[PDB]
Amino acid sequence: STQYETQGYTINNAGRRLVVDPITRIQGHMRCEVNINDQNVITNAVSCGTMFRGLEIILQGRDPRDAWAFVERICGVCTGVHALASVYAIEDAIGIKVPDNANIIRNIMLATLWCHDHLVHFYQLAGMDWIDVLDALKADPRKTSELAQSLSSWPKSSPGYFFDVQNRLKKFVEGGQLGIFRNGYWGHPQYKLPPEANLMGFAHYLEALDFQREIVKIHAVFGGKNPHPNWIVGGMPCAINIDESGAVGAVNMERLNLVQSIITRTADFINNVMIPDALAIGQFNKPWSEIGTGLSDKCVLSYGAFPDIANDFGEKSLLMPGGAVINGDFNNVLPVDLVDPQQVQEFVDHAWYRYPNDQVGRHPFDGITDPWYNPGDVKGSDTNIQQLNEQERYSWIKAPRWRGNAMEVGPLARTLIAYHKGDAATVESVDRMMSALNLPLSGIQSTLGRILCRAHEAQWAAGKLQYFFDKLMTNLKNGNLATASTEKWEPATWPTECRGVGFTEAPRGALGHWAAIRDGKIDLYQCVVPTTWNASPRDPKGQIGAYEAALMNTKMAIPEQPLEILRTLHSFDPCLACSTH
Amino acid sequence: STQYETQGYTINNAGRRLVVDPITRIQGHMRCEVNINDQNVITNAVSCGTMFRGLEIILQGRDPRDAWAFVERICGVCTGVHALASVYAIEDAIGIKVPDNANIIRNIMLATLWCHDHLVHFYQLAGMDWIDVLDALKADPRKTSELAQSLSSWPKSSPGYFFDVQNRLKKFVEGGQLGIFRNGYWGHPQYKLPPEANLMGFAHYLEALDFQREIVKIHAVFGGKNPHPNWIVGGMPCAINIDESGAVGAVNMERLNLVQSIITRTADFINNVMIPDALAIGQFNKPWSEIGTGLSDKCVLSYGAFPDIANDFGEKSLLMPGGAVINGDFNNVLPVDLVDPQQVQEFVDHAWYRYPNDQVGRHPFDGITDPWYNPGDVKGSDTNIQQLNEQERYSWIKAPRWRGNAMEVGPLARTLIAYHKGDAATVESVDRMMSALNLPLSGIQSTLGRILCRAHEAQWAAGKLQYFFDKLMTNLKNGNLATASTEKWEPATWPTECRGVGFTEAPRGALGHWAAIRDGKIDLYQCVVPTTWNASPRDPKGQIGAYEAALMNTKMAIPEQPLEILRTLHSFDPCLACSTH
Amino acid sequence: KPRIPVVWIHGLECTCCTESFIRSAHPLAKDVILSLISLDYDDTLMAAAGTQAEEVFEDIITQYNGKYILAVEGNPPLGEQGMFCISSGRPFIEKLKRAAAGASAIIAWGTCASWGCVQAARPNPTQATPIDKVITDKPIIKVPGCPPIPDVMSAIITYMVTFDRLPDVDRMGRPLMFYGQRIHDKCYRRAHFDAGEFVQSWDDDAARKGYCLYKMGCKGPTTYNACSSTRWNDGVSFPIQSGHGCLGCAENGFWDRGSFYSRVVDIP
Amino acid sequence: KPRIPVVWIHGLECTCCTESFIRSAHPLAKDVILSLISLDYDDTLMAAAGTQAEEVFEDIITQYNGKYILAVEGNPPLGEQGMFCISSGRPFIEKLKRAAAGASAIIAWGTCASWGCVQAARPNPTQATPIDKVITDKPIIKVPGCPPIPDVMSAIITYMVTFDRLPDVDRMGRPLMFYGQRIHDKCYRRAHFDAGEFVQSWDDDAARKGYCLYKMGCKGPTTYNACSSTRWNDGVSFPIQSGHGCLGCAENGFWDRGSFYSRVVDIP
Ligand code: SF4
Ligand code: SF4
Ligand code: SF3
Ligand code: SF3
Ligand code: F3S
Ligand code: F3S
Ligand SMILES: [Cl-]
Ligand SMILES: [Cl-]
Ligand SMILES: [Cl-]
Ligand SMILES: [Cl-]
Ligand SMILES: [Cl-]
Ligand SMILES: [Cl-]
Ligand SMILES: [Mg+2]
Ligand SMILES: [Mg+2]
Repeated sequence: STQYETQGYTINNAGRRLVVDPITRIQGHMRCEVNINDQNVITNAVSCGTMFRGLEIILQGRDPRDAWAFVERICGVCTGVHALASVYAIEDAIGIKVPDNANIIRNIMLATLWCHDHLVHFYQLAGMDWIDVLDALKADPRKTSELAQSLSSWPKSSPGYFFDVQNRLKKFVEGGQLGIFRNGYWGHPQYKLPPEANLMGFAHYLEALDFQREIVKIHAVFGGKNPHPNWIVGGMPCAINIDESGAVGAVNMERLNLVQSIITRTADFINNVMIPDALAIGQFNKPWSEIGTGLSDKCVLSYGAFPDIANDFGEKSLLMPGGAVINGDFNNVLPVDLVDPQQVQEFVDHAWYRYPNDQVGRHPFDGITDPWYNPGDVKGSDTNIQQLNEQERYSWIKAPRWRGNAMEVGPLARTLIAYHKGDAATVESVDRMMSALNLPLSGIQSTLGRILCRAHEAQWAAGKLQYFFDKLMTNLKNGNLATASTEKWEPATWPTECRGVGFTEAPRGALGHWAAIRDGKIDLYQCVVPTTWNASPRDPKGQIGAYEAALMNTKMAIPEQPLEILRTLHSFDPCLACSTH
Repeated sequence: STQYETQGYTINNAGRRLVVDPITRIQGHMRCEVNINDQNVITNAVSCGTMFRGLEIILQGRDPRDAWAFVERICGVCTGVHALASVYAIEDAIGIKVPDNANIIRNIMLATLWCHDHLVHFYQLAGMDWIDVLDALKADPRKTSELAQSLSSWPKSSPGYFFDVQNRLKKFVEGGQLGIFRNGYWGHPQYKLPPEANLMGFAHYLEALDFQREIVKIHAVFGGKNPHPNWIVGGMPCAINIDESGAVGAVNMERLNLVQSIITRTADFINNVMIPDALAIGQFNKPWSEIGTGLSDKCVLSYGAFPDIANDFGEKSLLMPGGAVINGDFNNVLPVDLVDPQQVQEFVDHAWYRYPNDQVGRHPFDGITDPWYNPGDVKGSDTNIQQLNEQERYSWIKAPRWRGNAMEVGPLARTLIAYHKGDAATVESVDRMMSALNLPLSGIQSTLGRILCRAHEAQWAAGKLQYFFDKLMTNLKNGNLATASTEKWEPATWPTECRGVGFTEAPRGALGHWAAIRDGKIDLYQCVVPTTWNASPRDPKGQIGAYEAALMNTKMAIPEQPLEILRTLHSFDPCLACSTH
Repeated sequence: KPRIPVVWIHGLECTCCTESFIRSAHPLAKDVILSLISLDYDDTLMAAAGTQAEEVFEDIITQYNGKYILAVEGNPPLGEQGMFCISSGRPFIEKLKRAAAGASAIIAWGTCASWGCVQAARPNPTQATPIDKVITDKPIIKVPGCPPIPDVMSAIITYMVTFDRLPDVDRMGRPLMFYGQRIHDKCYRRAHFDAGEFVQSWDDDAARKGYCLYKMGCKGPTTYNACSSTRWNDGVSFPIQSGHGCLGCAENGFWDRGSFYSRVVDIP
Repeated sequence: KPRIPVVWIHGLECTCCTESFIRSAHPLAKDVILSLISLDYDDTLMAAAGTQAEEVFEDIITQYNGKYILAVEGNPPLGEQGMFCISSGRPFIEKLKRAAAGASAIIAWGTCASWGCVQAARPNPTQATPIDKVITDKPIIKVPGCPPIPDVMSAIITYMVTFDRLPDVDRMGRPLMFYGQRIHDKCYRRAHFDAGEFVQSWDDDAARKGYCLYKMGCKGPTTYNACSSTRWNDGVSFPIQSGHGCLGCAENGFWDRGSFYSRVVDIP
C-alpha cells in the first residue's frame, strides 16, 4: 500500500477495498473502487470505464458528410449532441456557413436535448438516491397534498391522486415482484425525506417518465425521429414551406404549431415540477452542500454553446459562456482555444491505449486511439478483475487535461464560469437560490450543488427554446426560409487537406470533435467528451479527475451499501458510452 | 286567443308572447315562443325547427351502399350514428349478416360517440346555464381547491391551478372582449352555485374542451377520421392484421394499443370530472328536480341499442334495453315494433309538409317528404315572422307519435325504461344517485334528472367501451379476424324489391332509418330522429311534444331573460339538423 | 393588445366544421378562443340567446365595422324565399349579407360554405348555394372538406394572425399550403397503385396488407386536400389508412360524381 | 396475477434502444413496467448497484429458471478476451451466456443486438458480434432499427403478453407484423418517385414540396421497417417526412453499404 499527495488530497490505498461494479442508473458501463480508513472515510477512489467501441477508428475513411450519423451513435441518452459537434467540425474544416434558420433550429435541437436529458436524469437516474420509494407507502395522502401545494402551483396535487399513486405502489410491491426497486438501499440512514415528500417525489417520478416522451417531439419535427435525429452538413434537411403549394411536404404552420405546443408544456413541467422538487431536495439534505466538492472549487471548464449569431462561435455570439478557471482562482476566467496544442491534451499512462510515449499528452489533432487491454496485476486474471491496479492502467477512458490541469465539466462548472464572468441572469439566480436555502455561495460547489445547477439549467433551456422559436418565426415573417447551404456540398469543392473543430456544451459538459479531411475522406477523427473529463483516470503526475476527487474524503455510513458513492457519482450524470466512444 | 286541455296541461295563448330566436348552445336552428301569464308562468310553449335540407329526397335513386355517407351528414355532433343506422337498415333490407368483429367495432364507435357527445354537451352546451362564469372571478382559490378535493379524486385541484384559471379569465375579460360570455345572464337569481363552485365548473369546462379531442381518436383508428368516420354495408372497412406481413397496412397491435389508451383516459375523465360535477349541480339546484317534468312521467320510448349477439336485434341481445311506457304506467313496459304500421307514425298537420290527408299519421315505410312552407296567419309576414301561428303550420319538424301517443326520448327515457325492466346496474346506479341527493326517485323525472341521466350514461358507455374492446381482443386471440361480409356486396345479388329498418339509441334518443330498395336503387328512405320526437309540433288532437310539455308551467324570474327556458331546452340536448334532416 | 374580432355564422349545415375546429390539437381551440382571436359571435358556443344574442351580433358588426373576419359554416338556401333556414324570423341569407357587408374578409369553412355539400346534391331541394355565389364583393378563402382537417383549420387561423394577411390561394380560392396537392400525390399506398396491387373486395388478403383502394372507388386521384400528409385527429389516421377509399369530400360536387364505390374514370 | 419476469442486459451499446422503449405512447412505459411485465433487472433504471444488483441478477435467473424473458440491448465484443465490455470484473459475454441459459426466449432489441450496428462497422475494432452468433440454442426475436420505433417495441411486448406467444417472424427472425414490408412500399413520397420528381440538392424547390429523396441517398427501397406507416414519436414524423433519406438503419450492415448520400444501386 502507498500514499501520495495531489491537489490537496492524500491518496492512500491502505484499508478495506470496496468495489461497486456495475454502477447502475447511469448510461453504459462503469466500475468504481475505493479504499476506506478505520473511520469509514474514503481515502482512495478509482474511476474505471468498462466499455469501448472505437468510433474514432470506425470514422476513418468515411465521407465527411456521413460522419454526424456515425458519431451520433456514441450515445442515445445525449442523442443529437455528437451530430451537432460533427456538423460544426466538418463545416469548420471545409469553410461552410449555414443559413440563419439552420443555426436557430440546431440551437432548438440542443435546448430540447438539455430539457429532456436533465429531466430524465433528475427523476429516473438520480432520484432514487434521494427519495426512499418504499417509505412512500407510509405517507399520509392529505399531508402529501398539503406539502405539494405549499411548494408549487402544479395542478396535480389532490389527496385522492396521491392516495391512488400510493395504492398503485402497494399493489405493485404486494406480490414480491418489486422490479426496479428490488434490493435497494431503502431505510439507509442518509434517506432524510419525510414519508409525504417521498410520496410526492415518487408521484413526480411517474409523471416525468410519462411526460419526457413529449419533449422529444420537437426533434421528430425537425430531425425525423428521436432517439437519433437526422442532420446535414450545410444546415438541416427540414425544408420550410409556409405559404406555397406543397407545404404538406415540408415544415409548415401546422408543424410549427406542434413545436410551440410542446415548448409551452415543457417549460410548464420543468418550472412547476422539477424546479420545486430540486429545491426541496436541497432543503431536506443541506449537509450534502458540504460533500463531493472535488475539483469544483479548484478547476472548471466550459467551451460555451448556443451561438446566437450564425456561424460566429465567439464570445459575443455564445449564449452559454465558455472559459476555464484553475488553481481556485475564480477572479481570472481564462480563454479556451481548442486548436492550441498546449491546452487540451489526453494522457493514457493509466488507460488501456498505446502511445509511442505514454508520459506525454496528445492534443486531439495528434490523437491516437490504439486499444491495449493491459490491466497488469488485478488480484485475479485478465478476465477476472477482482481489484484494478490504479498504479498501472485501469480504464478505457483517456485522461484529458487543460494546460496540464485536471478539470470538472458540466452544469456546475458552467454555472461557476457564467457567474464569475458576471453574467447577470446567472448571478441573480444563484444568489436567490443559495439565499432560499440559507447557505453560503460555496455550498454550490458540492454534490447538492451539481443537482441544483442541473435543474436550473433545465429551466434556462426551456426559456431559450421559446427565444429560439421566436427568432425562427421572425425570420419566416421576413420571408427568410433558407435551411441549407449547398455551395460546398460536392467533394470537388473542398480543400484537398483541411481540418476543423466542432464544440458545444452537451448536457454533461464540454464536448469537442477534431476532424481532419484529406482527399474527400476522414483522415482523423478524435472526440473528447464531457464524461471523458469527469471520469478521467490519473495522469503521469498522479493527478486525479473530477469523480475521484469528489469521492475523496467522503464518509460512508454502511460500507457494504454504497449510497454516498452513488449520490456523488450520479450528481455528475455519468455517460460512459460517451466517455469511451 | 284560445285555450284547450291536453295531457293534463291547459294550453293558453292569451297574455304576453316571448320569442327566443336563435336558441344558442344547441346544434342547428331553433325558435321557441311561449306565452306567460301575469304571474310570469308559462301557459303556452311552441317548438319550431327553423332549418330543412331534405336528405330523404336527396337519397332517392342512390346506391344503397352509399347511403351511410350521405346520412352521416345529417349531423356532425351526433356524427356516426346515422351511418350506423343506415348500414343496419340496408343490411336488414338485403339480408346481410356481418362478422362478429364488425359488430363489436360498431358498438365501440357508438359508445365512443356517447362518451364524446355527452361530455361536450354537459360543459360546452348546457354548462353555462348552471355555472355563472363571471362569478368565478370572486372565488377564493384555496376554497375552490377544498371543494374540488371533497368531491373527487381528480388530480387537478391545487389552489395554484384554480388561481391560474381565475387569472386567465381575468385577463380575458380585462380588454372588454368578453366573446362567448358577452351579454350573458350572469347574476340572474337562478344561478345558485357559490363562487368557488363556479370557478371549479369553469376550470372543468376548459379541461373538457381540451380533453374531448382525445376521445374521438378511437373513431379515427376504426373509421379514418372524426367528424364523419367511414363505414361499409357488410361490416367495417378497417381490416385487421395482428401477426402477418403487411400489418403496417391494417389495424394491428399498435393501433389497438392506442384505442386501449384512449378508453382508459376517457373513463377516468368521465368518472372523476363529469360525474362529480353533475352531482354538484344536483346538490346546489334541487328545486330543478321538480321543474321540466313534461312527458317524462307519462310517455317514454327507447328502441334499444348495442346488440351484443351479432345480427340479433332482440331483447336478449341489446345491452341498452328498448320499450315504451304510456299513460304513466311504468309497470307496463311495452315492446316496440318498427315495422308495425300502427306504432310509429308521423303527422304534419302542424308542420311545413304536404300529405294527402294531414289529419292522419304515416308510418315511415309510407312516409312522404314534400316540403311546403306555409306559415299562414303569422304576426308579420312569411319572410319576417314576429309570431308563429301554432294553430296552423309552424315547423320544419314532423310530429312522430307511438300508437298515437306523444313520447319523450333520450337519456332520461332510457334510464326509466331500463330501471322499470329491472336492469340491475341501472337500478343500482339510479338508486345510489338519488340517495346521494336525498331525493325521491320521481326527482329524476325533471330537467335536473335529464342532466343527471346524461352523465350517468357517459359513465355507462365508458365502461361498455372496455367491455367491447375486451370482446374484440378475445376474438383475435381465437384467430377470428373477419371484419366484412361481401357475399351480397354486388347489386346483382340483392332482392329486386326489399325493405329494411335500422335502429339504435343515439345520444339524444331513439333513432330509426326505414329504407326500401328496388332495382338496385333507393326507392324510399325515411328517417325519424330523436330530436324529431322531442321537439315535435302538435298533432291533429292538439297533443304537445316533449319540449312544449316540459316548458309548460315554468316560472320565469325575469321574462326578458329566458334562462329557465334555456335550462329546460338544453337539458334535452336539442339537435335541430337531426330533427329536420 | 386587443384580439381580432371574428363573427362565426351558421347556415344550412350539420355543424361538422365547428366540431372539427374544436378538435384542434395545436393550438388547442381553447387557446385560439382565449388568446389568438376574439370569437365575438357564434350560436353554438355563446351564452346569450334570442334578443341578447341578436344585440351582440348588432353591437359587434357596428363597433367593429370593416375590421372583423366573418367565418361562415353551412350555406344559404334560395328556395321558399330563403325560409328553409330561418334566423330571428327572417331568411338566413339576410343575416349572411348583413354580416358580409361589414367584414374585412370571409372564411368559407368546409364543403358547405365552399361548394354546397350534401344539401346541394341532386336534386337540391332547398336550392342551397355556396357563399361565393351570393357574396361577390369580398375576399373569400375556401377551406373545403366535410369537414376540413382540425389542425388545417387552426393552422390557417394561426397563419393569418401571425403573418397578418390572408393565405395565398389557388384559382379556386383554396389555401395553397394545404390544398396545392392531391391526396393521391402523397398517399402511402401509392407503391401499391403503381404496382397494380389492389383491394378487390373488403377484408380480402390485399386489404389486410394495406393495398391500394382504387378499385374500391378511392377518389384520391382527383381530390385536393392534406389528409395523406397531415392526417386526422393529431396524426392518428385518415380515410385510406383505415381502409376506405377517399370519397372526394373536399371537391366541388363530390356527392354527384357517381357512386363512392365506382372507380375514378379519367385519372389526371 | 404475477407478471412475466424480464431480465434486460446491456452489452456494447449507446442506450438508444432503452431510450426508445421509454418513449412509448401506448402503452406508456410506466404501465408496461407497472402492469404488464416484471422488469426485474435493468442496469439503466434499477435502484440496486454493485453487489446488490448482482444479487438481484443471480436470484432472478435462479428463481425463474426457464420462465423469464431475456431482453438484450447492445452486443458482446469477442476482442481482448471479451474485455472490451466488462461486467462485474468479467467479460460481458459470460453474463450474456448465463442469462441466456435460463431464458425461455430472447428479444434482441435494435440493430446492435440483431446485427452489430455501429461498433461492428468497418473495421470492427472490438469484434462486436450480434446475439444470434453467440447464443444458438434459444428462440431469438430480432427487433432491428437504430433504435426501433418506440411504439413497435411496446406493441411487440403487448403482443407477447396478450397472446402468450412469440410473434411470427421472417427468415431473419424479424416480426412480420412490423418488418414484413419495405419503407419504400408504404412511403408517402412514392408518387414522386414513380413520377421522377426528386430532390436534387438540399432546400431546393423540390425539397420544399416534399419530393422523393432517392437521389439524395434514401435507402427506403432496401429497408424493412414500419417508419413510413406507424411513424415515430406517436405519429409525429419519420426521417423521410422531415426531409432526410432513410439511412437503412434496420438493415444488417447498413453502415458499410456506401455513403448515406449515394443512391441505392439495384432497387428491388
Ligand atoms: S387510389 Fe387512393 S389508396 Fe390508391 S394510391 Fe391513390 S389515393 Fe392512395
Ligand atoms: S426512395 Fe425514399 S423518399 Fe423516395 S419514395 Fe422510396 S422510401 Fe420514399
Ligand atoms: Fe361541415 S357543416 Fe357538415 S355537411 Fe359537409 S361541410 Fe357541411
Ligand atoms: Fe440501440 S443501442 Fe444505440 S447503437 Fe444502433 S441499435 Fe445500438
Ligand atoms: S374523403 Fe375527405 S377527409 Fe380527406 S381522404 Fe378524402 S378528402
Ligand atoms: S433510417 Fe431507420 S428509422 Fe426508419 S426511415 Fe430508415 S429505417
Ligand atoms: Cl348564425
Ligand atoms: Cl359540393
Ligand atoms: Cl387534426
Ligand atoms: Cl447488463
Ligand atoms: Cl449492422
Ligand atoms: Cl413511437
Ligand atoms: Mg477520444
Ligand atoms: Mg324524417
